[PDB]
Amino acid sequence: VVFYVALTAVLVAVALYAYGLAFRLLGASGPNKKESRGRG
Repeated sequence: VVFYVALTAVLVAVALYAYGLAFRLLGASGPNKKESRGRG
């Protein structure tokens, strides 16, 4: 573990936006209004 310091900075915490469509479980304070897609 590194307490995600690189992910939060050089990847701008993008895991939040991924969870906000790959999981979208809760929405009181975060992204929850999209779902997964594909072409194959």
